[PDB]
Amino acid sequence: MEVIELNKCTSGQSFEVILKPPSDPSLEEIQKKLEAAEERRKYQEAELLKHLAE
Amino acid sequence: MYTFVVRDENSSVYAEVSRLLLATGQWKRLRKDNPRFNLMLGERNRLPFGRLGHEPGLVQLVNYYRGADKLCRKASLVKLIKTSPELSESCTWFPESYVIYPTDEREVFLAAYNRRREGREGNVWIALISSEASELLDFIDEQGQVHVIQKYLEKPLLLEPGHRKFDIRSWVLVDHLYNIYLYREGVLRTSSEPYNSANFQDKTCHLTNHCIQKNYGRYEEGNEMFFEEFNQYLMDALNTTLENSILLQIKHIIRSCLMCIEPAISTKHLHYQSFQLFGFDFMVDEELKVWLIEVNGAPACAQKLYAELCQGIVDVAISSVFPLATSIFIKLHH
Amino acid sequence: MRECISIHVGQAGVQIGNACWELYCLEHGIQPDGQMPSDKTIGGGDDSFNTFFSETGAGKHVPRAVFVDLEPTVIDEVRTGTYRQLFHPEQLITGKEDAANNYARGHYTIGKEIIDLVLDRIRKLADQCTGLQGFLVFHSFGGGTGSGFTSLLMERLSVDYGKKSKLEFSIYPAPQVSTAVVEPYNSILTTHTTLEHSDCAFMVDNEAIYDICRRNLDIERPTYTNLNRLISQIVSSITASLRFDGALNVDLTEFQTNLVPYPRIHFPLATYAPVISAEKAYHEQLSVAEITNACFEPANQMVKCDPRHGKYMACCLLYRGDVVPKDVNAAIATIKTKRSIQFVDWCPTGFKVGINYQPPTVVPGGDLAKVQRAVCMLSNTTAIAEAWARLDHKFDLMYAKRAFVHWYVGEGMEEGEFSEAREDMAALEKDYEEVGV
Amino acid sequence: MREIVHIQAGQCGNQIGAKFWEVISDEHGIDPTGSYHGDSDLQLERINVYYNEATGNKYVPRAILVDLEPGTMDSVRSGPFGQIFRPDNFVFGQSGAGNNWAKGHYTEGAELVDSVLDVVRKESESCDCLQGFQLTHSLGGGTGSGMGTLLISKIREEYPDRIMNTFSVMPSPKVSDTVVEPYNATLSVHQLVENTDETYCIDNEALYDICFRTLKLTTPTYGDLNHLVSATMSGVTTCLRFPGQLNADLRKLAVNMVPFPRLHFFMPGFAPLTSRGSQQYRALTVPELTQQMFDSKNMMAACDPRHGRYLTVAAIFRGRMSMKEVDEQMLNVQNKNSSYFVEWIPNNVKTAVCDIPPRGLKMSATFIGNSTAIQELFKRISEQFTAMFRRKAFLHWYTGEGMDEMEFTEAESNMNDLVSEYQQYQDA
Ligand SMILES: Nc1nc2c(ncn2[C@@H]2O[C@H](COP(=O)(O)OP(=O)(O)OP(=O)(O)O)[C@@H](O)[C@H]2O)c(=O)[nH]1
Ligand SMILES: COc1cc2c(c(OC)c1OC)-c1ccc(OC)c(=O)cc1[C@@H](NC(C)=O)CC2
Ligand SMILES: Nc1nc2c(ncn2[C@@H]2O[C@H](COP(=O)(O)OP(=O)(O)O)[C@@H](O)[C@H]2O)c(=O)[nH]1
Ligand SMILES: [Ca+2]
Ligand SMILES: [Mg+2]
Ligand SMILES: [Mg+2]
Repeated sequence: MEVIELNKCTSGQSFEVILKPPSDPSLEEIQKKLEAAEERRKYQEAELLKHLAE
Repeated sequence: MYTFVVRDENSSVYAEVSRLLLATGQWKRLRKDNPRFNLMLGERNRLPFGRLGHEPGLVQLVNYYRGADKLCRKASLVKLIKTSPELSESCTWFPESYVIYPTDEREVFLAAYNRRREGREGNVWIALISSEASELLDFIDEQGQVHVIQKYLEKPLLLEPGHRKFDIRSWVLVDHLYNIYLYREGVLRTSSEPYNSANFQDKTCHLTNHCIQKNYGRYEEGNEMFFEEFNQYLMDALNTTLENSILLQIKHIIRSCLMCIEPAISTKHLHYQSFQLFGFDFMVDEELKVWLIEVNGAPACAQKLYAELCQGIVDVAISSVFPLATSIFIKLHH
Repeated sequence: MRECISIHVGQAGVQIGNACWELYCLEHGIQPDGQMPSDKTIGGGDDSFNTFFSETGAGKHVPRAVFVDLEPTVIDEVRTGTYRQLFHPEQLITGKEDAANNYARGHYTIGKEIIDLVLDRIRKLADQCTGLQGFLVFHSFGGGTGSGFTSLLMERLSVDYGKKSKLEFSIYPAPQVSTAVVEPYNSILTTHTTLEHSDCAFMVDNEAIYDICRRNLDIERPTYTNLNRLISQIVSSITASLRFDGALNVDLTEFQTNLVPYPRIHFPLATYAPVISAEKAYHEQLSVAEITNACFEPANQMVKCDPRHGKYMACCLLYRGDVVPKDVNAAIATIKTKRSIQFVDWCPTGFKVGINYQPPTVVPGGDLAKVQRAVCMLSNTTAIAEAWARLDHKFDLMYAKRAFVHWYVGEGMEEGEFSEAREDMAALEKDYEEVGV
Repeated sequence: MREIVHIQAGQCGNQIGAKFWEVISDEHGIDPTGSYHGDSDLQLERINVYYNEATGNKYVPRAILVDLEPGTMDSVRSGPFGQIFRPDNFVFGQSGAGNNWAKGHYTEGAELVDSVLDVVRKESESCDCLQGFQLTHSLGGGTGSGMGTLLISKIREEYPDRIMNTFSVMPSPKVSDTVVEPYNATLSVHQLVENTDETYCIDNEALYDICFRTLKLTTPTYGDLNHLVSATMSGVTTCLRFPGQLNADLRKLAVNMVPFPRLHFFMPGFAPLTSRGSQQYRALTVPELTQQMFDSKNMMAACDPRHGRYLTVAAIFRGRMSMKEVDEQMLNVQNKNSSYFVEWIPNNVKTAVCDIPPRGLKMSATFIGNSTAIQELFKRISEQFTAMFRRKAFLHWYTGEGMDEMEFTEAESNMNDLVSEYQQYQDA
């Protein structure tokens, strides 16, 4: 019902209509998690090349 | 070939519906968790409405209206009738009712009870049935779960020979297009032991539930009076038909209840579609006035009428959406 | 005047970026070569459009935009396309091989090798900013780059640009519009890692956009060109307040204020009307009452769900065209009576309205017709959790048998991260549950 | 990722391999000399994938031709498209493998394997970004079976992060060279289980039956059987060779088709099925294409897909047709037969349309199925193996090249493990 906060200009206008009232990881931690994933990829490739050496 | 799923095994009505669907040869059943269905015969608790209508190249339909629990819970029905202007506090076909929480409208309940206490008129209320306000309130808190206190109908209609009590069950099908279909056949779930105006402690004559009764089966088989006999009784005893005296009010209440919740539950423009069968429960007093007791989301049919209703469900709710290779319902126009 | 940097990650992000920046140029009068004859201050200025465009001494208006893909194909079409002179080469970053629909490959393997280069080229755009407010991130939930690399970027932007706001435009996966089987995995994984790092996120279900294209434009099999030009129109509505003179949503912090009370629940539903076919000769032009009413139809929503079964936390109506406040309020009053709009008890029942007199600009030869008035509604409804539930169910189905998991594990990611991500989603669905009933 | 390096090992490998290059050279508008003479620009937009741009702007297939016998490779060189292959890429020994896996993998093959890998390395260095490798070979002989699986192993060592893709012809008594084919197959399957990402199981039994029952040819040759293979090979690689909606490579195909690393053996299919020269004139409707490609009479592996369940499906429709009708038909087969597709992988059937049709057909469909029914193929080979092995029959051919009985038992074991692993997913 109530039309508050009305602001006008050439481009357009804006307003608010109330109808009823109411009742982080670090840089060090990112480098750590990514490199732990590189180690698991390294280990799995090392296990593969060991198996292929067998 | 259309495909369906069954997710309510305990549903006696829809077990017969699936049985009839398979028998045509144009419907195949899939496993509970197969998402590639045309029809869902869903579960009572926590139905996954959010998963419907998202499977490409399939028209999807379910046997439940999402939101229709607002009509089918005792607490919800009172809240809906009191707030919705279509019904209004002044509703005349619904008994005076109040919502009480155990540890809310407790002050509103006792304000009306005092007017009844000062005037000294009929002051009996149902929740166990008692005449004392403070004796019932102590028993609600004793239970645990939230229940409703309602004005008890102290002047019911008598059935002769017997001086008995009864409630009327009517089966209502709302289709995918929001057509309201009342099944022409209803049932009178009767009391066998005569009504006692003084002793409220006895519950077998006051409560007309099919479980409590099972003098069971004295006057008619399984405490069930069908529409032809009850019409015949009203003609002989009270000089009136069931159509005029009772059924017009029944047709009014069903229509008024479902028109109220149409904008909230309707699946007219949705990605999925819904139909639902309802059980409306009515009480007729001595002046032939009809009162709404409860609405049933998952209703059970009577033994004589299973075959006809379930076939009718397939006709206007299922085959209307999924066609194959006299009408038993009265349409309530709006 | 505060500046906004747009980041486009993966195929979906880049291709939507093309569509938006095309539309932005047509709206601001900017040509394909970057010249803007209406701009009088040559070589600089602190106008409203300078939030999205920087200026050179030559008179060229250049998007504050960085395009990143792990594979060259799609950005190569930007490099050689009709807007080749608009962006300078340093803004268009490509790798050699893509993330193969694998979150873990995009996040951990190829991600690590390109993260520093991207942030360096981002830093080059931030250096030209007199006062940076933050970032708009365009990506898909489905793609390996779009899910994997994006979540890593969002993590790093929280470190390097700690104060700044971040907004998402995310593409939700749909089987109807060329998806892969593993996209439910990629979605859950990226949402979890990004949840902390995004202030406001606008989900766009590919299913919803596909059907709007079918129903309203009469296009039988919609191409990406069709879908993106539609998506861009919606995106343009959302960002219009940052590019034009106004008092509503003037900066990125105001998007949180007006739409996001609960920080985790930061997924507003976008609803848009009217979508009208260009191939429709004779069209009955729709009124303010009719287009505001279309905001509460599920057939017009960017995500197919039912707002009637749920609660509102916020609501914004953004009008473009011939609209006056009187007609808005009159429409709201009628809609309030006939429809189920339920707000949460701890929030005011209300609408923040923004009107821009300039009607929506249509792409010449596009599928959308010119309209006299159009609206975009941004509503934070608990109903959008339906899309989480659908996706979580698909995740649960595959993960029960550990299907495809080995592809993720084979890129250095732990099996534990799957269930860790899924638990967060079970937390998220519950947050919506407590607020919603 | 764009460039694929092709290898063809042995008699079968080179024969189906030569036919593949013949078929796809036609599709890209390349003559036997290597010069482009086509009309559409789309024929050249993704020609990088299989061809190296040569001097004078001529195109040379990225193919390496391998055999322990000069015979079959001499036929290729003096064949219809023989002049197109880089002469340095012809790598041959002299003694042959005598239908012996052990000769291919351990003795004769070991001598020649390094010579091959030098050419593989030289083609790899020319690659802008190497996508992966494809091998055409049989599993029943010696060279393709023994040396092929040796080559795969050695390539996996040098290029451990690259896709290995194989077209592997399965042996059958219906089309048989020697009694030792089940021995050679069982030894090779062990290797393919561990060292390939995608294997297209081309069963000779199935190819015979298609020629006999469907194509109505009374006595089919190897030429008849290979026509079906080259058509299927062209079909499966359509999205790699031609521009479309699909921005996809071999790795993406491996990710989505293989839910579990060992179960990567696919049932290929084709519609419509046709014989050489004489082909049907009546146009196939989209409903007929879909109905045929899913039918077991069109499958290149002799398995009944009704005995198992589909883990993942991929389909490539070729030609100018209604993509809406394609979608409607594809979803019709799924929604009618949903008891044969796994419920635990959502949306596991994927379709791609390419506008360019193959030579002699207005529209065609190619099928790739990761079905649990493929166990029946391995069970067949396993039964034939045990029939001879329980009596240690014909084993002296292998023990004479230094092989032990242990290796046979281990190979039989890994195959019975594979079969029971397929059985694991057919019920719950
Ligand atoms: N709306 C829209 N969706 C797209 C577009 N391109 C791709 N998608 C969707 O995004 C998902 C796949 O993500 P892509 O962006 O293609 O993949 P990517 O981010 O490049 O990652 P990789 O290719 O795996 O390295 C699918 O669900 C597609 O439906 C587009 O232009 N518009
Ligand atoms: C380059 O060749 C192909 C590569 C791929 C796919 C495919 O089947 C149409 C191919 O043709 C054989 C494809 C594969 C199967 C999948 O379904 C399980 C999937 O999710 C996903 C797809 C592809 N993606 C789409 C949207 O189709 C990605 C990988
Ligand atoms: N489909 C097909 N199968 C073949 C062809 N040539 C040989 N085979 C099969 O391959 C097996 C013999 O292997 P072969 O390739 O001759 O041995 P290699 O020369 O040592 O590799 C037998 O099962 C044959 O049926 C062919 O041209 N087409
Ligand atoms: Ca300026
Ligand atoms: Mg990509
Ligand atoms: Mg031979």
